[PDB]
Amino acid sequence: MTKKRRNNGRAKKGRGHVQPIRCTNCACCVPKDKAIKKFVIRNIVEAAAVRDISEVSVFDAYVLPKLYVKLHYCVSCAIHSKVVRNRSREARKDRTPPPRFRPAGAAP
Amino acid sequence: SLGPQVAEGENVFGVCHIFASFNDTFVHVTDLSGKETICRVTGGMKVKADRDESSPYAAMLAAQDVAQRCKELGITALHIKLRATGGNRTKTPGPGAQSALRALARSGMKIGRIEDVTPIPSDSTRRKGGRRGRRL
Amino acid sequence: MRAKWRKKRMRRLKRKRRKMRQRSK
Amino acid sequence: AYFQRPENALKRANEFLEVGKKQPALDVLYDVMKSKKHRTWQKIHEPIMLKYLELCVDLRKSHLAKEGLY
Amino acid sequence: EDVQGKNCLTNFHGMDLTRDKMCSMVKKWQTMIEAHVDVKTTDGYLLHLFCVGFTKKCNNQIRKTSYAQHQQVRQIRKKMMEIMTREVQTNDLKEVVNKLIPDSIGKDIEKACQSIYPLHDVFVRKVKMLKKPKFELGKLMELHG
Amino acid sequence: MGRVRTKTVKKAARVIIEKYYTRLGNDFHTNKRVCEEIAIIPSKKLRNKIAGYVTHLMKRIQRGPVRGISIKLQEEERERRDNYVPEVSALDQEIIEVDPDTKEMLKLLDFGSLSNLQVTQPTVGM
Amino acid sequence: MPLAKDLLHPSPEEEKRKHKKKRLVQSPNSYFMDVKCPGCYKITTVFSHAQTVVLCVGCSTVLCQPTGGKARLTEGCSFRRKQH
Amino acid sequence: MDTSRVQPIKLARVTKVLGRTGSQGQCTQVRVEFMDDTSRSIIRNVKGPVREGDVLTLLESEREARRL
RNA sequence: CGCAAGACGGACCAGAGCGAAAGCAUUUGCCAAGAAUGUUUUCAUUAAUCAAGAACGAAAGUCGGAGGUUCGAAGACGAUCAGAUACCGUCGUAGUUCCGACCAUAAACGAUGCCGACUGGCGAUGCGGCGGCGUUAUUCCCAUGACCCGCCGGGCAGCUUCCGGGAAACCAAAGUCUUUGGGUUCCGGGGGGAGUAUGGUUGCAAAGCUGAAACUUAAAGGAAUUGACGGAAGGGCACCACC
Repeated sequence: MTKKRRNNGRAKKGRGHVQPIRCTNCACCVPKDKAIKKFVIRNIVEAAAVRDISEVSVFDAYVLPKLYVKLHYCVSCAIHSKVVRNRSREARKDRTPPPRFRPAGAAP
Repeated sequence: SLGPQVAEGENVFGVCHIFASFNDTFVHVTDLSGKETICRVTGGMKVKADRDESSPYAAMLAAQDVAQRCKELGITALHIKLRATGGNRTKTPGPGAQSALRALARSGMKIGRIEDVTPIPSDSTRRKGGRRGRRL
Repeated sequence: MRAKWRKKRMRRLKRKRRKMRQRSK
Repeated sequence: AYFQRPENALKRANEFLEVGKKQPALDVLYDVMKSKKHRTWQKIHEPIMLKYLELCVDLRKSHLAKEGLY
Repeated sequence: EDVQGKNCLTNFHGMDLTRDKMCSMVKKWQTMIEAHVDVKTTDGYLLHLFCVGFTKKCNNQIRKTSYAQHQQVRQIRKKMMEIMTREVQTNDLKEVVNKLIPDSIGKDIEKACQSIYPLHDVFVRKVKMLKKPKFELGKLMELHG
Repeated sequence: MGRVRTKTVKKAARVIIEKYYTRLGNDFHTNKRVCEEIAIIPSKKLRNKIAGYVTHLMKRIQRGPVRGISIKLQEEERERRDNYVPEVSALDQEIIEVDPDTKEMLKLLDFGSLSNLQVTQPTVGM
Repeated sequence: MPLAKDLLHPSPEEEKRKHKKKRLVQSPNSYFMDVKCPGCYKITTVFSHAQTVVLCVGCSTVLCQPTGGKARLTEGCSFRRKQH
Repeated sequence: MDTSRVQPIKLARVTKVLGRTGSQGQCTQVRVEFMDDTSRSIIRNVKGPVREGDVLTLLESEREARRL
């Protein structure tokens, strides 16, 4: 029997059971240590509407609040939504996160 | 329509209660207290197709009317409260959240504040769909 | 699923034989 | 982020004093004098430093009146 | 609680906090610390306060964790109740409010727990006025004096 | 479009610049006629190409050194950088002192001059 | 390992910083100490890992405190090994 | 109550072209400047072949493009 | 805006911890239990592995009571489809929850017995102990707290290579094996027939444990490699493709 991954595709070490979590898209049961977790921080307002809201606001310099969403995906939904991609035999050993913009300034 | 006897240098502040997500958009303008309220318009009233009720322009066309009746009465400014469905569901805004704001602001109404309000459990009852969930 | 079904059809069949033999006596 | 209009430092400073706390009300005042708000004398920097040195002498903190004046 | 000739007079009912602020402080590689108490005022008002503490990402860590022992946490919770009962059991309804507006309450806890773990942040995310006494017109108009 | 030069051009272009560096100008037409005389290129269209790349190389060779081929004057300036640099003639500034725990080694090896002492704080990143 | 290292004769503490039962000869990592503070003017002798409260016959009645290993003394010097 | 009251015909001009989209490349993302506000800008989807610096005729700026 | 019922402990929560395994996250208290480390304390071989026999043992299921919000086998409808007893939508019983008895099974998976010895390097993390140039808390000052550096144990793991092994995938153990022997238990013999037949035993039931042959067949199976194929993923291209 060939073992594709040393970790069996999850973060279970020294533990017997792990509570399941529901996938955000398909409601499927997935172990918390197998679920693909994406933290999404977004402004409540889209970048285009920021000007119109600042002009109509009673306050000269209102700091817009942020949405904090912890998305939990099953492996199928994460592949379908292209959040995770297929990797070569060697590139599966790599655990570095892909570089994003750089940083949270301005355009991104 | 009779407004208050001064609003010349001040503003009168209503609460907008924008609803978010799919197959539906509400905009429901109320008092500060929220005890009593004014006109309430849906995207299912602007557009009939049973599939464009969550669309951007249906949400914009809604707020483009609601914002008229506000200023007609004397309500000139708006604090904003959001609502995504939540309750162990999607808990993420629909399309028609960004949309209605851009339309109602530029119609002429003032924006005072904005915030997120969503009903988020501290862990509660099992979600519809079963163990294997929806597929197809 | 396939093996789990082959074990199931033969389970109900075995149960029927028991009943049928218990019926015969 | 933190502050804006650095004039909010006075408010907090004033809010804590109504409770009777001069140890943190001051901290808030110092957290401003030393920060991105180094726009060399906005008009509100005098009332901040006047209150700051009143509390320094109301609790006795010279090494703070030094950093404040510095 | 009362209406007076086209002017509606108000009374305290409890404070709450925003979502985004409460969310932003919560993050990975910290240990969140929470406690509550039921408490009575000098008057007949009754309150049920909810506080919070977060561990500090320390002065010059090279470590990527800020986790604390369980023994240490239960001290911090005990001492966060002790402070918040002393200042609210004494000191009548109005003086409570006066301490919470600049947050003198929360700031006092931050320094008092500093020795056993430094901590940055203390806020009181909720207070819920559970019971309250009779209307008392004389005590009422004091607030709107 | 397209028309990316092949290797047959880039091979001989380098060669022709190395051994006839002097004859080159920076004009198209002059560099053509030189290639016609110092070699025979059996086509006409091929000749018009090899000249144009010889020209395009000769622009860059009048800046810093190219890494595909060599000329004489670059190997001159190579030698001039690689036999003395103006930075030092002294070794290194003649006197350099060291901090203790090096002094303890030198104590046990019969040396006892030209030192300083600083006993810098604990510890790594701290 | 450099795979040629000596093991007959070890370094004074660069090969005697090891665990005490992984040394060539087993040694304790503990010691005695001759004390005589003022709270109790007597030449007392006490083991480093006290394990129990050591009492005093003077004005004081405590000298030690057993922790998770060595023992935290007090405001009285009194120190020696001696030899071991 | 009856029909609707609508905004007047707007005019807005290209500042830059972004790239082509749609499922046959038939749509074109483009950035446009509002031509009355010089700090305002919206992204649009435009069908026809465009260059840069040409002016469009928008019926609304309520609508906004994303990707699909 | 208030009230009631039942269910449930988010984010924080991690190749982190504890437990023999199954498993175990709101507060506070009580009740008994355990590992590691420290020790110039005690006993003096009291040990290792195990037929018989014994305790615990997910979910579902069975029996008797309580409860029944939510989800939901069964069932009744609405669509999709030539057909559609399905995937999808609505409703909904048993069940899901708690108390007392049964049931002994799972990919109960690291698909890897337990105890002991020896054999590379490197950086981390949880716990205890010890050593230290210093910042930091408070009462002003070595109570013991936080951060920094190093050392010693045992624990969950990772990275690195002509240690060595392997059919290879891979593995500091699956290594120290034709140069074969440290101790001991369990278990395997081409593929089907079959976990069936049969008798024994346990169980209220459902079933569990124990377990053949006749006959049939020259392949079944593993990795591993090269192709082709994919209603797999990432790039690129064509008016015999599209717009």
